[PDB]
Amino acid sequence: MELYLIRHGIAEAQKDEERELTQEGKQKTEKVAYRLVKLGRQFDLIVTSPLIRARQTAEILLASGLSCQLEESNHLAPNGNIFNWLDYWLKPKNFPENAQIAIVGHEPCLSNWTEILLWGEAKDSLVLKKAGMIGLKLPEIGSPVGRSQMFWLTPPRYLLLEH
Amino acid sequence: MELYLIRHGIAEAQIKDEERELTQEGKQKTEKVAYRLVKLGRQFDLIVTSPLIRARQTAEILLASGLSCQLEESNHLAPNGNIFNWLDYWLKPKNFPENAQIAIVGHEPCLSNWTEILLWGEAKDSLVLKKAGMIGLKLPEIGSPVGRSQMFWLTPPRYLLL
Ligand SMILES: [Cl-]
Ligand SMILES: [Cl-]
Repeated sequence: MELYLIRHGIAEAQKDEERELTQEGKQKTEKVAYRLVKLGRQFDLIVTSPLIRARQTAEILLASGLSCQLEESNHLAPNGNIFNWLDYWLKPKNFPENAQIAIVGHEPCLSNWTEILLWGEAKDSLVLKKAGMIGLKLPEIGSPVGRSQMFWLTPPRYLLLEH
Repeated sequence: MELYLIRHGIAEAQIKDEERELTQEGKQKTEKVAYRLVKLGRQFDLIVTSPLIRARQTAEILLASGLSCQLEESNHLAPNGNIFNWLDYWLKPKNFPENAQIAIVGHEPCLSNWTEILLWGEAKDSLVLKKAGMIGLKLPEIGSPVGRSQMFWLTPPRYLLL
């Protein structure tokens, strides 16, 4: 199956859990969603961290038509952990091989979860910008830990018509 | 500095496989990518390619697109080269500025594994790099880049289109 990891868009400065997306944050995120739809991308489901920042990013993705289903999961919060998400969320879901799922979260959570899925442990070697995305292919059978593959990693700027 | 690893474009199917050249669609696709890279304001101080025809033809298309003015080639980028010799006898010597942006045109799994070595210190075979696909890395201006670099971009040709 395909897992897409999207970092929330630019939010206001300084609880931080309530910081909302700023004007440029919404604009940039909208541009990303538009380009994705233009490319013909779609997600069966979008799962988001409960923090406002993420939820608002997820809403923009939905409004663009990228998906029609939304779910919030505490696993995606800054204090969540991939192992519980894998065993108590992903595995039970029993998604088909052709599934395309997007998760909207935070750093360094997303990059680390990615390194764990690719390498087997966090390494902090990936640069994931706000409204940026990572595309991974996870195995159907067995744990995806250290057995996944990355086919996409991009910041918002490289999704624009010119830069 | 920044490192841009580009796998060669589509070539003929399996004479000597080292002489296999790009296909009509391979040249086209690569041109689209090059032109796209231009619009994305991408500039390369130098384009270093593998001696094999597949790579060189892909590197020439990138050079022609105006992506760069210099085109050099090293055997280290050949299917049988090793990252460590390339780093000591090519990269280190060049002594590029911390603001340099170099493009490398090579083959798989060399490019993907070299990236993994630079990011994690060892190859893992976890990255998918398509032909004419590209990977963007950031190397620290201090110390060895082995297991100390950062990746900020990885995309296949299809996601580069509008
Ligand atoms: Cl960006
Ligand atoms: Cl492609």
